[PDB]
Amino acid sequence: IDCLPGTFLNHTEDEYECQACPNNEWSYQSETSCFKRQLVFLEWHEAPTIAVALLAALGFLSTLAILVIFWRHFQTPIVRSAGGPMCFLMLTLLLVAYMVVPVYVGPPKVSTCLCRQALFPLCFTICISCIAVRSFQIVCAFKMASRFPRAYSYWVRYQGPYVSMAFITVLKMVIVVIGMLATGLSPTTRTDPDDPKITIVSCNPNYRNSLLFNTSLDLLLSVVGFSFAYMGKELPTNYNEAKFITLSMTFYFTSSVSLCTFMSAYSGVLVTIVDLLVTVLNLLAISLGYFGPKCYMILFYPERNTPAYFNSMIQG
Amino acid sequence: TFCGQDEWSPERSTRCFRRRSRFLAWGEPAVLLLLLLLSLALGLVLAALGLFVHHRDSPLVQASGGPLACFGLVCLGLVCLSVLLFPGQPSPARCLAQQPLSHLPLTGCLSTLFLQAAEIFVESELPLSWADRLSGCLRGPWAWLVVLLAMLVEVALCTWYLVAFPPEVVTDWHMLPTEALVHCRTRSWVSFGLAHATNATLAFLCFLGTFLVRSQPGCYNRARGLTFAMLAYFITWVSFVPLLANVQVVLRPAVQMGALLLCVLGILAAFHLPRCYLLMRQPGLN
Repeated sequence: IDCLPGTFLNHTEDEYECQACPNNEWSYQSETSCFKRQLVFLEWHEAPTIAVALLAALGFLSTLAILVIFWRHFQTPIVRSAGGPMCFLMLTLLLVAYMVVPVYVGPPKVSTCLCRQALFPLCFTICISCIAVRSFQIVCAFKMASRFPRAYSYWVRYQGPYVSMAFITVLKMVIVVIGMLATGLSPTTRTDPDDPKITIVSCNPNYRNSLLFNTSLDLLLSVVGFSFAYMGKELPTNYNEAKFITLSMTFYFTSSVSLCTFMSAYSGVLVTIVDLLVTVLNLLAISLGYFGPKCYMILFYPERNTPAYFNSMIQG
Repeated sequence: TFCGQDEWSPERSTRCFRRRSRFLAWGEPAVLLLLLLLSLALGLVLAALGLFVHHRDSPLVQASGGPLACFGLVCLGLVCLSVLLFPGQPSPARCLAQQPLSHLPLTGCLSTLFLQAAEIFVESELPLSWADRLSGCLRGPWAWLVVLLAMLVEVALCTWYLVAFPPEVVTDWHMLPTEALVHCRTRSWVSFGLAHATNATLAFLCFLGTFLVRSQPGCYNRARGLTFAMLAYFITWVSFVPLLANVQVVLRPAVQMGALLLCVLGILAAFHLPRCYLLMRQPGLN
C-alpha cells in the first residue's frame, strides 16, 4: 500500500506505517527521504518586479515634476482653479503611494504587512473622494444653488465640501479597523500547485475576498464621481476638468474589471505581481490623467494663464 | 488486475467493455442549434453586403468609407464561416488552424472601424492645423496602409504563438467512466490572450477616441454606433470567460464556437444595421 503526498514511508525509522514527516519535510510515495517545502516570495531578478519597478519609477518622477511646476506658479489662475492648497493635499499623498511599492518586495512579516494593509489603502479613498466632491462642486454648487437656492445657498455656505469629504475619510477608518479586527496580521502560508515542493507566503488580504473587503466604497466613490463629471462633460468649461475626470474614471473601471476577470481563473504564483501591477497602474491613472494636462497648459500656452482670460471663463 | 484503462469494467463484472470514443460530434443538439444561429448570422451579413454594394456612391455610404466598408463586411462573413472548424473528430490540421484562422479576420476588419473613429477624433478634439493635415492624409491610401499593418502584426503574433505552443490532441481515460475523451488541449490562457491582444487593443482605442464626442444636435451621430459596438465586444469576452473556465470538459470546444457568433451579431447591430436601415429608408426619407 502507498500513501499520498505529505505522508512518507517511515524508512528513517520503523517502516510499517507511513508516518508524517514533520514540518517542511515531505515526500511523494515510499521515497524514504524527505524534501523541503521551499517558500517563494516576490524576488528581485524576476523580470515582472523590474517591469513594475519602472512603472512605479517613471510615474513618481512625473508627479514630482508636476509638483514643482505647479508650486512655482502660485499666481497663475490655473493653479488657483484647483481649489488652492487642497490640490497639494492631494498630490503629496500620491507620492506616498508610489513610495510604498517597495513594501511589496522582500520577505513578508507583520512589520511590513501592517503598512501593506493599513497605510496604502488609506489614501486612495481620500484621493478619489476629492474628485468626487470636486464634481459635486462643478455641477451642484450652481445647479442646486440655482435649483434649490431657497436654502442651499446658505446651507452649503458654511459646511464647505471639506467636511463632506471628512465624513468619507471617517467611514474609511471605521471599515479599515473593523476588517483588521475581523482578520489577523498573521502572514499566510499556502501550497503552490506547480509542485508540492514550493509554497507561498503573503499578507492576509491576499485572498480576493479580503481584497474586495475594501474595493466597495472606493468603487462607489468612483462611479459617483464619473456620473457627476459626465453630467458636465462639455456644457461647462471651468478649466476643462470634467473631461479629464471622465478619462481617469474610465481607466480605473477597466483596471478593476480586468483584475476581477483574470483572478477568476487563477494563475499560480502570479497573484502578488498582478496585484502590485494593478495598484501602480491605477495610481498612474490619476497622476498623469488629472494633473499632467494642467502642467502642459501652464508650461506651453498662456491662453489660460492670463488673468483676463480666466476672469472671462469663470463666469461661463 | 483491472481491465486496462482502455476498458473500464463496472462493478461485479467478469467481462470488460471498451471505452467508446468521446468527441463533440456533428449531430449533437447543441451543434444543430449553433449552426442554425450560424445560418441567421450569414443571412443578415450577406444582406448587409448586398446593400453596401447597392448604393455605393451614396453620400451616407461615402461617409462610412465604402471599399474599406466592403472589405470589412466580407471579412466578417469570412470569420462567421470560420465557426465550423471547432466541432468534430480531433484532427491535426483542424487543431492547428482553428484559433488563428478565426481571429485573423476580426482584426483585419476591425481596422476599419478604428479608421472611422480616428477620422472623427481628428476634427472633434485636435487643433485645427493638425485636423486639416490628418483629414487630408487619412482620407487616402493611409486606410489601406493601416489595414495592412494590422494584418502583418496579427500574422506575426500568430506564428510566434504557434511555434511557441502548437495545440495538440490528447486522450484522457479517467474523466468519465465508460468513455475515452479525445480533445484538443491548450495551455492556460497564454495562447488565448496572445491571439486576443490586437483586436482588443484596437477596440479600446476606438472606444476611448469616440466615447465623449457630443451627440450631434438633432441628428444621428457617427459616434454612438461605434461606442455601443465596442462595448459589445468587451462584454462578450469578459462574460464568456467564466463560463469557459467552469463548464463540462467535452462541451469545451463548444464554447469558443459560440462567442464568435454572438460578438459579431452585436457589431452587425451597432454599426452596419443602422446605416443599412437608413439606406433602406433613404428613398422614403426624402
